Amino acid sequence: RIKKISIEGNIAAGKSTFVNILKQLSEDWEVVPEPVARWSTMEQKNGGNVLQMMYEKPERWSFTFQTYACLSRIRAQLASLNGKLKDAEKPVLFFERSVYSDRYIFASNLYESESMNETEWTIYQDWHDWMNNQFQSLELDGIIYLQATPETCLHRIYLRGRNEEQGIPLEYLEKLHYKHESWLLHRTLKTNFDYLQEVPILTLDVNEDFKDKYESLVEKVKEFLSTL
Amino acid sequence: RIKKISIEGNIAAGKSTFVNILKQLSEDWEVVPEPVARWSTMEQKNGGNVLQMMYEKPERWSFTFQTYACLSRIRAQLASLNGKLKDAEKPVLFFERSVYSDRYIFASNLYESESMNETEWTIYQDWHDWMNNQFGQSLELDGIIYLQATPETCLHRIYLRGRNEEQGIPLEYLEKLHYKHESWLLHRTLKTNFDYLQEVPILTLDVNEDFKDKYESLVEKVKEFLSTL
Ligand SMILES: CCCc1sc(-c2cccc(OCCNS(C)(=O)=O)c2)nc1CSc1nc(N)cc(N)n1
Ligand SMILES: CCCc1sc(-c2cccc(OCCNS(C)(=O)=O)c2)nc1CSc1nc(N)cc(N)n1
Ligand SMILES: O=c1ccn([C@@H]2O[C@H](COP(=O)(O)OP(=O)(O)O)[C@@H](O)[C@H]2O)c(=O)[nH]1
Ligand SMILES: O=c1ccn([C@@H]2O[C@H](COP(=O)(O)OP(=O)(O)O)[C@@H](O)[C@H]2O)c(=O)[nH]1
Repeated sequence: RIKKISIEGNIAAGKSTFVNILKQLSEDWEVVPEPVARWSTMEQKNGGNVLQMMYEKPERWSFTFQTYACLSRIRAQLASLNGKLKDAEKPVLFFERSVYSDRYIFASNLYESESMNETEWTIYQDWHDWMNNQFQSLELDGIIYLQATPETCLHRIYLRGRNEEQGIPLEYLEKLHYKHESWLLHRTLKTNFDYLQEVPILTLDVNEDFKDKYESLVEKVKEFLSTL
Repeated sequence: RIKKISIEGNIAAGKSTFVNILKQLSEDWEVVPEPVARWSTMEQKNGGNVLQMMYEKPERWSFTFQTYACLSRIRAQLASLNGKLKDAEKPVLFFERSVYSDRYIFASNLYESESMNETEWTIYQDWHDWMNNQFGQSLELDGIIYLQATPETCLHRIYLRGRNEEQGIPLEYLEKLHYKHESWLLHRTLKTNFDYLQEVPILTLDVNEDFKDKYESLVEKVKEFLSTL
């Protein structure tokens, strides 16, 4: 009876910020943060290690990293359905990214950049396809695309304060942005989960700094939710 | 309601020879051969490849092969439990190994001979717990039948099994695989991430003496074992 809405958007688009803003604005409203952002305790010590290796050597470590990331996401999102919103009136949980951006943006990207050979890729896909066919549970009631140019998205990357991330190209973001535009806006991308061809989507221009001014976003957020 | 029985032992000790004989005695018994055995569908290509990839460079492919081998088992065992044995009156499902074979025999040996690194093995264990408890609950065993054999018999049998890419698969390896079965199934040193297993019955068969035409004492022991359940 909880509505599930994934917030999607290229690295540094403004998600962790928007999802936090939104948390403060209702008791029916809860977030699930991104675990690799938690990495970015048994899981922390492990994601901690693989993400570092992800950087140090990506073609050895990408499979291992995509599989754990997804496992941790699924684990974290299930923990949220229990821990919250048992009582509330119109409960909403805002997932920070989804199992679907795990496969069709990041892992895909890694494959296309040759960080996963075909066996790793078809093994991951099998792994992903089977696992999530077991579960309607985490299935998304809707999506909010938080759209931000790599121009915007590089301009935003600098500020955050993280030793591990400071080096990331722009061309990279143009693959993800492209991967993001094709799935969420241009709406072409094929997926093996059919309902992703018909889940309600909302695209919000997150270009302007929305930290000191966000009401307009939230209205469309609220107006979007009153339709699902 | 269906009984689930795991058949455990060393590479080419005869778990397929036994399992292949038990399925044919009774309408009510069926068999779930392990994933890996078949690897010597897209899971077939996936499996042959990851298998040869791992031979060359265990240190590179142990985590991958290992995670793939055990998802494929959880899947196969679940399908039989919810598919096969439709109206048997006394229903027994014999597994060719189990998801403890995978982890506490094969994953442990590979981690402990440095084909998996610390992070690889700790992720594996984390995934393994969770793959079983979301998806693998109704695979809980009612017993284990352990084909116990000395480490030497097996190499001979790999020459008999003909398998060329294990043509001279090392002796020393079989000997390693051999000491973890004892601890697990003979003494109970190897306590595990799994509560019910401590109090789970185990039938042990010394199968050094060849038996492919003389399996009736061994088959008598199983029927006795099944009744205490
Ligand atoms: C931004 C912190 C997490 C990292 S580190 C990283 C990375 C590290 C080293 C190399 C790399 O790119 C792989 C090679 N492609 S390339 C630059 O065209 O040669 C990516 N990608 C990522 C994003 S992949 C990802 N997958 C998920 N499933 C979830 C999630 N948040 N991120
Ligand atoms: C079909 C052959 C599968 C292979 S290949 C392989 C292998 C190949 C090359 C080197 C290698 O070295 C391991 C070294 N450990 S040692 C010599 O005992 O100290 C192992 N181990 C294995 C067994 S891994 C495994 N995991 C399972 N879960 C199930 C199963 N039947 N087998
Ligand atoms: O409109 C914005 C959005 C984000 N940030 C800052 O940029 C850094 C990273 O952005 P964010 O975490 O929003 O990106 P995400 O990874 O969440 O998309 C953080 O220190 C934010 O405070 C900002 O200054 N203005
Ligand atoms: O009592 C036996 C047990 C095994 N084998 C031979 O040992 C080889 C390997 O046995 P299997 O494939 O059953 O071993 P698993 O790995 O499944 O234990 C086969 O060629 C069998 O013919 C045999 O001749 N008599």
